[PDB]
Amino acid sequence: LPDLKIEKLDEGVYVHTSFEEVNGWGVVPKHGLVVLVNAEAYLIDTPFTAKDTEKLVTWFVERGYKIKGSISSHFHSDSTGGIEWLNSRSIPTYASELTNELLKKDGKVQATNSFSGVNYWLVKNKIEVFYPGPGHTPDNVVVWLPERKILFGGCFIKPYGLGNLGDANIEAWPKSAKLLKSKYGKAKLVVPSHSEVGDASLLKLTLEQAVKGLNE
Ligand SMILES: O=C(O)/C(=N\C(=O)[C@@H](CS)CCc1ccccc1)c1ccc(Cn2cnnn2)s1
Ligand SMILES: [Zn+2]
Ligand SMILES: [Zn+2]
Repeated sequence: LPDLKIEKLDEGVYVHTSFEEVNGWGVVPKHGLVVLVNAEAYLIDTPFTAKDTEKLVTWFVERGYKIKGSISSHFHSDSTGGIEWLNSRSIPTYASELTNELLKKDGKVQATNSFSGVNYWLVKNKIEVFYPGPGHTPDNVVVWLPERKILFGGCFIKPYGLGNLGDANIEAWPKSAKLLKSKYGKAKLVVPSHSEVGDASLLKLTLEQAVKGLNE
């Protein structure tokens, strides 16, 4: 329904939000971020379509920022929908080796650059990628911004419900959420993909929801 919106969240950090009607769920927002590092912009999750990705990129370009790259938190289209367009514009794209393999298995275009491991610095000491383990999907990773203490949790952060479990790993999620909460209790802001920004308590709520889902 509403168009893509881009609003400031904190210094050098913007939240981009698109909306989608999802069968069985109603209107659902999709939040991603744009992080600025000295005159350059990094996309944390791409929008869902090539046209929303062009819009997002153009909004920062028109303000003098060069798009240095994008990182997708997991393989579903709401995080990677923009990789094809970014690659066509020769803008560096990034995703974990697991994410690219899922994209490949899925007949989707892959990120141009990959990484693996528990932690990976997209930008040394400024934009870190952390893999807590399987949860919402097998490959989901989060993005941490040290200065502002902002954690982009993506589709892993599910404080009020787990959402679509089609590619989830219900067995592993609680372990994954425990590790994530231990790691980022220091977060001032946690930005979920599908719900409002919150504080570190969202890590606890996600652990609870995951625990709850393993039972039933
Ligand atoms: O599981 C999910 O993360 C998500 N579903 C999807 O399949 C999503 C990819 S992860 C595709 C739909 C989509 C695409 C663009 C923008 C918003 C939603 C959600 C469905 C409904 C949600 C709301 N909420 C979560 N737990 N209870 N309800 S989140
Ligand atoms: Zn997903
Ligand atoms: Zn999602």
